[PDB]
Amino acid sequence: HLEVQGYW
Amino acid sequence: GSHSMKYFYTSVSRPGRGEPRFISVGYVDDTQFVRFDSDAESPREEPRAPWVEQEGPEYWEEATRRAKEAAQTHRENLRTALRYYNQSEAGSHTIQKMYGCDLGPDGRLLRGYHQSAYDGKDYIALNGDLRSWTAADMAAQNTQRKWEGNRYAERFRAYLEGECLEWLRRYLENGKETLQRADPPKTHVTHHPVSDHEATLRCWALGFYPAEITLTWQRDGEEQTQDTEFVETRPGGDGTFQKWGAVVVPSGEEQRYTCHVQHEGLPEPLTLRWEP
Amino acid sequence: MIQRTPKIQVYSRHPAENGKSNFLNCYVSGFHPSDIEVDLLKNGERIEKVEHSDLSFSKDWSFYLLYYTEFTPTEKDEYACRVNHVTLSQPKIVKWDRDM
Repeated sequence: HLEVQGYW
Repeated sequence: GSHSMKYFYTSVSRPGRGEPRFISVGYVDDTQFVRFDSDAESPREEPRAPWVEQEGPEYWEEATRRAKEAAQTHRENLRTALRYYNQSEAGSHTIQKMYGCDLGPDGRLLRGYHQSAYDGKDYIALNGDLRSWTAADMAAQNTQRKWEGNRYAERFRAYLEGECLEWLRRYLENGKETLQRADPPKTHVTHHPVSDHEATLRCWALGFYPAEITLTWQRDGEEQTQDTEFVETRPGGDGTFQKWGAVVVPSGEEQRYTCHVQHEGLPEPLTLRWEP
Repeated sequence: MIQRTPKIQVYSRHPAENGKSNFLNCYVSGFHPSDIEVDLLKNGERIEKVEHSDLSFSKDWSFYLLYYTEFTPTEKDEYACRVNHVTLSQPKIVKWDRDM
């Protein structure tokens, strides 16, 4: 699971 | 051999029925190994493969926490999307996000994946260079500039070359018998009369892995496109896959057609002919 | 907001043989949105023990799902798959054929 959060 | 690990996120907003439902699924090649449903009596990273079920509480608690963070992020992204496209909070919407990494035969990061669509249509995708982005519309451009300002692509690359790869290798090593063993397809030809002048030759390929396969029909060694039908590769329900391709043939010409099957588990490309 | 009509396949894990235990499968794909309801009927009724895979999608963002249940093919009994989706005016029913 990716830990970095990509916010739109 | 080259392998791959991918995560699929699906967030669906449901105004009036509570928070958006989040569904995450994890795949190694064509084998699912984990699942997370926010509607599950006990929202927690669940294992769908024996070579993962042996992992300690850390894997599941951490995986669950990350999954929840992802869900929340998808909620905020849903709302943000409501702003971008000038949309109501009473309407339902969908966000899909696939992201993974490919392990080359050597051990280096071959390919990388990070793409997302909104309401069924492309939103934004990480290019092959893993350094630039592609936005499908005006709204996605905002996100693009955002991720160009916070160096998101770089961090994601750090993820690919890091945790993603290492865990992929861990999985491949913890379950080599099921993940690294490519099984050949059981193939056979069937004949189904559709008329007193026409018949249907159906080529069957069953119980093979991975899903990568190629079925074709040939008239006298050529290649048939007219009057042919190929169904989307389907799962067998036991970790295997199926696929058949049929052709309509004038009664009495059946022995002039050959089915050709290309699969990883096959030493040489198979060539079958109807043998009643 | 694109809405695609679901593709439906109804088959068996292994080549059907009357009296021999087998696995009935219903693979529904290429549909959107993911809101849908798949059911397995046996002679005009619904199946009790019916499990399905976890929601997932394909390259073109098309959702796919696999419903499945144990069944013993016979010469008399009829098996089918019923699909309710927004892109369908009425529940679509695909009869199982041992030849497909």
